Amino acid sequence: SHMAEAALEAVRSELREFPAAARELCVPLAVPYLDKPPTPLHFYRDWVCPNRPCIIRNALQHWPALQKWSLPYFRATVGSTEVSVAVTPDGYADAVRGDRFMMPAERRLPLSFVLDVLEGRAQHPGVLYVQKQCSNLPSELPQLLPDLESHVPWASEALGKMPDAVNFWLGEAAAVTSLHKDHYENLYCVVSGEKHFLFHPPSDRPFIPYELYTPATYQLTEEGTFKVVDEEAMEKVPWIPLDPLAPDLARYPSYSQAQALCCTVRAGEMLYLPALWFHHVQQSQGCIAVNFWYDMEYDLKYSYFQLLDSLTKASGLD
Amino acid sequence: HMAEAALEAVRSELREFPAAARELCVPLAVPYLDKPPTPLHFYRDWVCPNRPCIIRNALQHWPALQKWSLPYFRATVGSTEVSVAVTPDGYADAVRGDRFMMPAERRLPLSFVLDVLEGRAQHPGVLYVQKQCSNLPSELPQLLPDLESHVPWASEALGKMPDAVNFWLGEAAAVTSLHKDHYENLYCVVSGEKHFLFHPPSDRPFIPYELYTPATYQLTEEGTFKVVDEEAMEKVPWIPLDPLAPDLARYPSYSQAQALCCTVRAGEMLYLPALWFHHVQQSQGCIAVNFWYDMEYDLKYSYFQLLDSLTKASGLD
Ligand SMILES: O=C(O)CCC(=O)C(=O)O
Ligand SMILES: O=C(O)CCC(=O)C(=O)O
Ligand SMILES: [Mn+2]
Ligand SMILES: [Mn+2]
Repeated sequence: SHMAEAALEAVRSELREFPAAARELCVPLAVPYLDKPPTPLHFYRDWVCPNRPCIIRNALQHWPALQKWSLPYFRATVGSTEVSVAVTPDGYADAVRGDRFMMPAERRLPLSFVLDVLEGRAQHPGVLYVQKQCSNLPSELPQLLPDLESHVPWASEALGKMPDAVNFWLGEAAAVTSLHKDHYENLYCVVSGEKHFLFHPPSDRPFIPYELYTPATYQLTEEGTFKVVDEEAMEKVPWIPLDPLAPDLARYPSYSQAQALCCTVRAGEMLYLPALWFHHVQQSQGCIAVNFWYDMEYDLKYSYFQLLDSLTKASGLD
Repeated sequence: HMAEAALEAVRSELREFPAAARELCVPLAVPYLDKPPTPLHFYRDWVCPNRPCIIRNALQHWPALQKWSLPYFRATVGSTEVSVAVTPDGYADAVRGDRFMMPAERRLPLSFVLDVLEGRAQHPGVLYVQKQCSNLPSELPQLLPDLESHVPWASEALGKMPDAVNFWLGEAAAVTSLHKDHYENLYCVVSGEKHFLFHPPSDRPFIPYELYTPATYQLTEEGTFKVVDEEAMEKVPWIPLDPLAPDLARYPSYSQAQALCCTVRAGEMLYLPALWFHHVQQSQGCIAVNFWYDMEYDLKYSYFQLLDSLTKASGLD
């Protein structure tokens, strides 16, 4: 029917207009800074409920980590501790490589070897990143807990809950985190160096491509090479093929209608990365960071994003 | 071919969304709070999730709660002239036949309104003090010292003072038809009771809307009502359906919506969240006050706009 076709083009048109309408109301042109930690209520009303990012300054002054932490300090304090290390040939763990979703090779290594690689004292095949997540800071590096807080009190009070995980990040500058989103409210604390975040708001979903990929894992051979081993037990994983830094607009032309939001988080600063926001992460050499993950609330904003996601696919936009 | 399959997929998702959203975000019964919440709790537990609740013991400081009554009004502000909505049948701002009917507005001394409520005097049609536009401070200023000009914990939570404070005093036949407001509403019943039927905003795909030419009631000298079309008025979208007696032959999809009902009693305060569809019935001479805070125009608002546009665009409305 011709009337049916007109209704579908009106739907597709509304979906395509939504990211611009939403960003005009809800999304800042630049990530704003706070000069000091907000009150819990201010945090909930100004940032959490509206689901929008900010960087908080002067929130890590109680952390001994801010003065002490460095690669030599780590060597002295936890250098012999065994940690899960992610390894990839090119620095892209959990990323689309060709026709597969590639997961990294996980290797258990003393932290001193990571420090050696980062300081150029040693050579290793590929790119190293201590990225395990899964609350790896209390689990693998408990000796470091005295150097920081077990949670961000004003944020825990605001969200009415405690952190579900506290993660330690340490990697080469070549280790890049490709575009993805999380089901968590994220307080990302850069202790040393700098992180470069590229964001897309949830409302850009109509212009963010997703594809289904066979999952596979890198395997490091004794000869210093990387094998691709398929994960037969996993179902195909949906992932964003697109590289926000050099997007393949010939394949995904509609991505040009998305709009990226960029910011840099420096030592001493805390990024609030709101739940469901797409993000892509780069780092300076041996950047040290800690992030607190608080579980998001499964509320109206979550239901709406599920609708937006489903409609993006049902309508043919993705 | 492909277009018809993509459209029914889209339509199916829109039809499935009200159940998914309510099963996750909408209570089966309006919850009660034993006492006023803290601002943070109010915002986190009710405002941000866009969830209604009834607060008990929130007006016990109000002198109005011990003093207000029709006889107290008679003695205190009886001679005061107030704006009164008059309709033949008690449905102001409602779809009647093929028109959106606006009430006849009359300036009457409160005494007379009180006589009508008490059966002392008769009057054609149905009266309702329902001007809104912050009519309490505007028309009954003498009553202000009997209550707070705002709800402090709610103003702190929302970071702003109320945009309006309204006084409500009507007959039992004066019914408010289904509609939604872009305000956070703290609705306070001082005397009598109010019966609220709700639909959450996510029921929009199943709530019918139509465009109506607007008209107004004129009370004749003969004691009857005429309809005067508002020729210089753009048409007004409104919900043709009575949620309590829905016309399921005309709007069958409305059976897929799910209403949520509650009663608010003297001394109780209802938080009616922004964009929630509500229909209101009252007891004869019910006395109520409500505080309107403009809503925040954030992601939740943008999502509802998209849901609203897609409902029309897909042909579900
Ligand atoms: O720091 C990174 O490389 C990625 C961080 C991230 O994605 C997260 O904290 O959710
Ligand atoms: O009390 C009534 O009759 C209607 C109340 C209402 O619609 C409101 O307070 O927004
Ligand atoms: Mn992440
Ligand atoms: Mn209303």
